[PDB]
Amino acid sequence: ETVPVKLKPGMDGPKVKQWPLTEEKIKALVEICTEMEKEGKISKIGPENPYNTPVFAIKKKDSTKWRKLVDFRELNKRTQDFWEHPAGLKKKKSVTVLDVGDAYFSVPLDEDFRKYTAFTIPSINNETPGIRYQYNVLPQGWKGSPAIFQSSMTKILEPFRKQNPDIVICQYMDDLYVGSDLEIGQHRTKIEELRQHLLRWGELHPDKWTVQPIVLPEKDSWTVNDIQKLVGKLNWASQIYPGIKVRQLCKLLRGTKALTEVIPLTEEAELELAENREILKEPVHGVYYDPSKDLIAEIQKQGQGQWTYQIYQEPFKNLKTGKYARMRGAHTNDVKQLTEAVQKITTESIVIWGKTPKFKLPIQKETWETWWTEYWQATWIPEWEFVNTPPLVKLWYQLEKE
Amino acid sequence: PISPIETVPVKLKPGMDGPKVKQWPLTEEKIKALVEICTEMEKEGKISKIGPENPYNTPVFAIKKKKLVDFRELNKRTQDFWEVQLGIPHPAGLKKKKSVTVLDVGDAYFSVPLDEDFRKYTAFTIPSIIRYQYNVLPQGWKGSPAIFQSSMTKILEPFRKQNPDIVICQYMDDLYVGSDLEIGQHRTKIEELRQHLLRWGLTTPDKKHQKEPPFLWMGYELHPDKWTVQPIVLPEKDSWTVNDIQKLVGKLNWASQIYPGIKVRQLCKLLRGTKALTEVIPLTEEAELELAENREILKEPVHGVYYDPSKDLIAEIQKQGQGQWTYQIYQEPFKNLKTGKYARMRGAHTNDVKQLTEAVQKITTESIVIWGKTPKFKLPIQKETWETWWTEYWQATWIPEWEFVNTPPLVKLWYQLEKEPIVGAETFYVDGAANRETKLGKAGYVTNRGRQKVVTLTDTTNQKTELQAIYLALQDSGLEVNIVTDSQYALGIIQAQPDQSESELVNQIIEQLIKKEKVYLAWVPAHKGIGGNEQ
Ligand SMILES: CCOc1ccnc(CCNC(=S)Nc2ccc(Cl)cn2)c1F
Repeated sequence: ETVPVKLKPGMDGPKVKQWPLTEEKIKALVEICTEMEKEGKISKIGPENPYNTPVFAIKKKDSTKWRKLVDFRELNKRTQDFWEHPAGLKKKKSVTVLDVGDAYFSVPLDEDFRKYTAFTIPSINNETPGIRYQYNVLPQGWKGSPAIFQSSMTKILEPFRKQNPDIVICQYMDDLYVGSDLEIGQHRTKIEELRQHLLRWGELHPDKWTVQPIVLPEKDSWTVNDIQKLVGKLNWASQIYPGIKVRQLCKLLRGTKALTEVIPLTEEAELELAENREILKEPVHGVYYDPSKDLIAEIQKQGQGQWTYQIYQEPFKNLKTGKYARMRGAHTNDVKQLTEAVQKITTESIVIWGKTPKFKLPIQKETWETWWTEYWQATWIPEWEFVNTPPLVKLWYQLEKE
Repeated sequence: PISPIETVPVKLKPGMDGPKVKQWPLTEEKIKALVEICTEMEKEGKISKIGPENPYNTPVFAIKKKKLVDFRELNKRTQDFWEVQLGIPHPAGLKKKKSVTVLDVGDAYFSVPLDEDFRKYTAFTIPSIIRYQYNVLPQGWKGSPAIFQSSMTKILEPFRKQNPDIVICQYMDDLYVGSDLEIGQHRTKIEELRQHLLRWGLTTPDKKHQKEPPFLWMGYELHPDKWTVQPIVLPEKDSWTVNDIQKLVGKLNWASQIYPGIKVRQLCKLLRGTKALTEVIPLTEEAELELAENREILKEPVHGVYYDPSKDLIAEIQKQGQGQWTYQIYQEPFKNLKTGKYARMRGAHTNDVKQLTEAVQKITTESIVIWGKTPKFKLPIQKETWETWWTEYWQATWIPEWEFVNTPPLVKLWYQLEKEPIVGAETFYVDGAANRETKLGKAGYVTNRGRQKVVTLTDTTNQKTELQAIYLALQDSGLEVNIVTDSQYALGIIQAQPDQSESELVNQIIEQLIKKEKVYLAWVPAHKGIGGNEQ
C-alpha cells in the first residue's frame, strides 16, 4: 500500500533548476533511468508538471559503477515533518555504514505526492528538450522515505537487534549506521552477517575524536614579534577562557622595539603564560548539545592540504573541533579535499547527534558548484553557505594539538 | 488538420476562475470581418461556438495583415508549466553534417488538441454593430508552446529511435534535421519524417517549398561544414544621438567577443552627462578614430568549424589588460569553435591570478553546456606561480588540467609579503583613527629608529585612516619594512596580496607594496597594552 503524505501547509513543490551535467554523467543517468522506468520505479511526465529537482551521478568508492543522485534538499525542507537518538554509537569503538537506498524502491509513493518528485535529465548544447520523470516508489534521498519505511525496517532488523542487543544500529536517510566494540575480526563478520540478513529480504572509530586543546608556542628565545603574535592568539582566546591573562606579556611589549628585537621573559610573565597553558589544557566548561537549535560547521583552509573545523551551535562554545590532512590523490585539488572534508564532518555529526550540520565553506559559490558533485560520495547533502575566513580564527586553530 | 494525440491535463491556478473581461465595440467593417473568418475556423477544426454557458468572455479585436484574440487574463489564471527553452543551442556545439533541412511547422499550435475540460475557459464575443470557444492550442495562450513542444517530442520518439543517425532539433515552430547520409538518401528520410508528422495532423512544407543553407542563427551564418560570423557593419552617421550611441556601443560590444580588438572606451565617453535619449552628441576626434578603426576590423568576417567528438578540446586565454581576458576554444590550431572576452570589476580586493581562475571557471561551465566536457587549458601562468599562490590562499581554489603557455603578458604575483619580520629593517607602528561622525582624523607612525609622522585628515572614515597609516608607512620607509598594525580589516585586505581595487587608496598602497624590496606586515590586538600601538 502507501500512506498519504503532504507538504507542510502553504508550501508548494520545488522548482529547482538542473545544473548542466557532463556527457559521461548524462549517458550514465539516461541508462539508469530507462532501466528504472521499465521496472516502473519512475515514469516520464508531462509539462502540466512544473516541479523540478536537481539530479546527477556519482561513482561510489571502490566502485566503477555510476550511481544516480538526486538533491531533494528543497523538497525535504518542504515535506510535512513526520513525527515518528542513540548515545551508544557515539561511544562505540567501531562503526560501519550501510546503504539501504534499495529498501525504498520496493515501496510505492502516494500518487498525489508523486508530482513533486519531478526531476530532469538534461541534453547537451540544449540540442533536445530534457528528459522528465517522477518517482512511483519511495525515492532515495527523501526524508519521507525512511519515515514511511521505518516500520518495516524495524521488524526486518528485530531478529538481529534481538540476536544482538549488544550491537547498535542507527538509521539516517539512505544510511544504516552500525557500531560494536568487537574487534574488526568478529566485527566485519557480524556486519557482513547482518548484511546478508538484509540481502535476504531483497571503518570508523568514534572513540578517537571529540575535541582538541589549543597548544601554545614554546620557544627558546622570544622576539617582539613572537610575543605579539602570541598575545594576539590569547586575547582572542580569552573569549572562550575568560581566565586567560595577558597583562604580564603585554608589558614586555612596551616601547617601539624592532620586531626582530629579542626579549627576555619576566618571571612574572613566565607564570602568566604557565597559567594560560594550564587552562587551555581542556575544553571550556558549560557546553551542552541543544537539540532545539541548529548544528553549525565552520571550516578553515590551513594550506598544505591542511584543514581545520569546529562544530558549534553557539560561537566560542564548540562541541567538537578537529583537523583533516588531505588524502593522497588530491596532490593539487582544493575542491576535492574540501568535499572529502565536508563529508567526514557530516558523517561524524550523524554518529554523534544523528543530524546534519550547516556548513560555512571558505570558497566561492561558483567554484563549489562547478565541481563539488564531481567528488561527492554520499546519499545525503548537508546545508551550506560560503564565506571569507576571518584571518584571526585561522592562526588560532592552526594552533591545534599536533 | 487535427491531431489524434491525447491532450495534456491543464488546470487553472488553484483558487481562481476563467476570465470575465468585456469586449470593446468595433467598426462595422471589423464586425463583418471577424464574422466571416470565424465561420471558417469553425467548420474546420478550431472553434466551436457556444451560448449562455461558460461566461468567460475574452477580448476579440481585429487588425489586418497590412481574426485574433487576447487571453492576457486567461493566461494569468492558467497554471504554470515547465521550462520551455532553458537556453539556445550555440553553434560551437554542433558537429558538421552532410546535409541539413529545416521544416517550418507553422500553424502547428492550432493543429494540436486542447484539454476539453479547459476549452471551456476560452470564450468569445463579436458585437454586430457570435460567441465561440477553443478546442485546440490557441495563438497567445500560456500553455500552447510547452504543450505543443511536448506533443512534438513524443511524436518524434519512435522516428528518432528508428533513425538514430538523424539529428532533429526542435526550436519554436521549427525542426532542424541533419545527417551524414548522401543526398538522395537524406531527402528520402526527410519525406519519411515529413509524412510521419503528417500522420499526426502536423502539416509541413514540400521540398519544393523549403529553406536553403546557409542558415542564419544567433548572428551566425550556418553551413553544413562551416559557420561564418554573419558579417556586420555599423552605419555612417551625420547626426549621432544618445540612444544611437547606446545602441551602437551595444552592437559593438556583442562583436568584441568574436573580433577582440574592438574598443568603445571613447564612445562610452560620449554618454557622460546626457540630458535626454533623443539628444545629439558631437563626436570627439578620438571618438571618430575609434569608429573608423572599429569598422576596419568589422570588415573581414570570421570563418569557423564545428565540434569533432574525436578531437580534444583546447581553451587558451590571454589578458587583454587588467581584469579583461580573451579566450578561444578549438581542436585544430586556428580552427576556432568559439571565442570570447570577459572584463570584470571588483570589491575591496582582487588579483590577476584569482581573476584568471574565475575566467577558467566560467569557460568550464560554458563548455560543459556546449560539449558536456571541459577543455584542456593553455594558461599564460607559470606552474610555480600558480603553485606558490593557491597553496597559500585562504579560499579553496582549483584549475582543471591546464598547461602553461609563454604568451605574454603573463599573469604574475606583483608582490609577496614576508613570512617573518625582516631583520635590520625599520619597524613602523602605524595606527589610524578618525571621528566616525566628523569625517576628520589623523593617522601616523613611529619606528624603532625613532622616525615619526602624523597628518590631519579633513573628511574621512576609520578604515580610510587605518589604511592610510599603512600607506604613509609605505611611502617614506625604504625597500625593507616591518609594519605592525591593529587593523582587522586592513590585515585581510593586504594579506590577500590584492593587485587591484575600487579604492584609489588601496591602489595607492598596492603601488607602494609593489615598489618595496621586502615587506612584513603584522597585526596586533587593538587598545591593549601593546607598545607602539600604545604610544
Ligand atoms: C540552424 C542550425 O540548425 C540546427 C540547430 C541545432 N541543431 C541542429 C541539428 C544538429 N546538427 C548538427 S550535429 N550540426 C549542424 C551542423 C551545421 C548546420 Cl548548418 C546545422 N547543424 C540543427 F540542424
